[PDB]
Amino acid sequence: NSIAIPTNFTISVTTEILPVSMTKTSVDCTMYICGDSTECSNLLLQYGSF
Amino acid sequence: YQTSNFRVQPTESIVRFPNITNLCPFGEVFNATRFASVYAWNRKRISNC
Ligand SMILES: *[C@@H]1O[C@H](CO[C@@H]2O[C@@H](C)[C@@H](O)[C@@H](O)[C@@H]2O)[C@@H](O[C@@H]2O[C@H](CO)[C@@H](O[C@@H]3O[C@H](CO)[C@@H](O)[C@H](O)[C@@H]3O)[C@H](O)[C@H]2NC(C)=O)[C@H](O)[C@H]1NC(C)=O
Repeated sequence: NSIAIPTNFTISVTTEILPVSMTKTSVDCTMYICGDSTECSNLLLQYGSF
Repeated sequence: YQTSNFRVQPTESIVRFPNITNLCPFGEVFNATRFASVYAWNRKRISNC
């Protein structure tokens, strides 16, 4: 025989973090890689599918 | 539905360098009263202007 029961208690309301979203950066290809450069975008469009 | 970006560039860009030269007196070297001989050609620098 033995047990353990709390005579009283506490309401230990604490923190909790669940990171929801991020920066949904829609990083393009023809400008991020190729800023004001027809040459870079020309070379990258044959990569394409990437 | 995502269509495209737009890589705008109004009035292109501006090229800027500092104010006019300082300690570049080319006249007194090129309009000089005192020149040099050919085998004794002078050698003087221009710098920081
Ligand atoms: C269980 O604990 C509570 C409070 O405990 C306190 O708070 C928790 C969240 C934790 O942080 C604990 O570490 C912390 O001690 C007890 O409540 C207390 O009850 C007594 C009476 O039973 C209150 O006394 C009052 O005093 C005024 C003065 O005028 C009277 O008018 C009231 O009528 C009353 O008698 C006391 O304020 C209260 N809070 C405390 C002590 O912080 C609870 O009694 C306890 N359970 C058992 C079974 O002991």
